[PDB]
Amino acid sequence: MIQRTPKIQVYSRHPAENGKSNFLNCYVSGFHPSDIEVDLLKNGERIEKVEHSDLSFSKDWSFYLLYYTEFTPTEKDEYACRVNHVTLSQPKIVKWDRDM
Amino acid sequence: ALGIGILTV
Amino acid sequence: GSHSMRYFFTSVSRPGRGEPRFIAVGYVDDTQFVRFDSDAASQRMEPRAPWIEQEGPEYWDGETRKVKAHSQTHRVDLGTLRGYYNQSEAGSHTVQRMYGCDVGSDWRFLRGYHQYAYDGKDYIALKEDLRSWTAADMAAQTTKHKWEAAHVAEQLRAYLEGTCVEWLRRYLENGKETLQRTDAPKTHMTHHAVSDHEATLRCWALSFYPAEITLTWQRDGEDQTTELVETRPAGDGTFQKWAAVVVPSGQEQRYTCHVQHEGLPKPLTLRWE
Repeated sequence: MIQRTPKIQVYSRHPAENGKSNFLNCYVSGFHPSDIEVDLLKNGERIEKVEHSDLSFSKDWSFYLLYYTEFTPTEKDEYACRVNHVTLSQPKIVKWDRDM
Repeated sequence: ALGIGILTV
Repeated sequence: GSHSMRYFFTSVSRPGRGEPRFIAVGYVDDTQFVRFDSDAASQRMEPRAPWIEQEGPEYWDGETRKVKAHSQTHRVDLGTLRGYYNQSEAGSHTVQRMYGCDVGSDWRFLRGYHQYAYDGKDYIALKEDLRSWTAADMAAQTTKHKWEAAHVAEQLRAYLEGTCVEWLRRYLENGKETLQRTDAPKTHMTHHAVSDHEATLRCWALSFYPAEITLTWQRDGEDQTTELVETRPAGDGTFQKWAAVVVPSGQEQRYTCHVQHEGLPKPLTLRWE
């Protein structure tokens, strides 16, 4: 039985510009088994209108999924991705770092 | 298009 | 350049929760074109790319029939594998299958593959010659003997070397406008001071297709080691990736980022300036 902890990346589809519609992505990859919980958060609260790709996997059989939601970034709005998997003692919350 | 002849293990 | 068609199948047993989950997705290079989800409403193979929607009802009915056949075979596999390994019914297990074909720049057969995994590990697979199998362990040997005696590889090879390549050519044609495109990466660099004596340079590549790309850092014209993130999907059919390097404050000039991508006539070289 193989268990792989998920790698998590939180980013926007296009360079972020306050006031402009964009897409917030949470790409979860390299995990196994396939059961995983992924939620995008807006100021600590779950976003409902979130879509996700169809489950697929890489050469090493590890799984990957893209969760995304349309959004308009602002200066005060904090976004993050909450991920829970059997490999995590507690849910992992990754903040969206606009900079970088 | 998908293949055929995929048998059970 | 080269192209490929690949189908990925995932089957997950759900102890005490009925029927196992079954997900199948088809790809042409890095572009998904169809999907089947046991938990979706249609219970049919569905399009996930514009150029595939032009296929007629005969196509969709045929793919739906075949994907359901795959689902059924996998449903049985889960029970059989649990037995081979004498595992309890209490745990969920995973079956994964991947198969497809690669073609060269001349759209002619280059390679074929059909691999199968149990619980995230190789179980059995066709060798590159598509004539024999490589079983990972003792339990998989049983499957290998059954498939050799039933001449499974022969029918699979016929598909992987012909039919698979034919459909691939067809798709590349019908989806020429998207599949036969190349979006050069849009690049730039960012600089962030870690400490008062250290700084991290990040090299960005955005909006590129296909996903294949190489980002390498160099200090004084020589490869050097550097953080590298996995190439990630933008969500619009393009990908992104970055590579960072921690440099001594005041030595940025020494470092150069090099980008390689089939969309770049010649490799790019970036520097913090």
